[PDB]
Amino acid sequence: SPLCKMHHRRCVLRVVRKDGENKGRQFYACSLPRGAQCGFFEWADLSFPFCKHGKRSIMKTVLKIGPNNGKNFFVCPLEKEKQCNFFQWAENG
Repeated sequence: SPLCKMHHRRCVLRVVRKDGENKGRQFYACSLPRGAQCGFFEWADLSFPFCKHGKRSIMKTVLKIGPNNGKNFFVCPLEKEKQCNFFQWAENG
């Protein structure tokens, strides 16, 4: 995932609710305590590599109980029958 340039640390993930070309995009922001923060924001789309179709991957979450429950992963945005054999785990720490 991307990191802000000031703290080199992932802090929180937000979604753009404003309309515009970036409507619905995911981005990281700082959630450090008062006194420390940065006005840097990072597009979370940068964390998704290309998939085998030459299209951006998207984030989904594991809902199945197990040691990987709650972990996020990257998969293809096409439907199950048109997905590529491309899967990547996202950082859980």
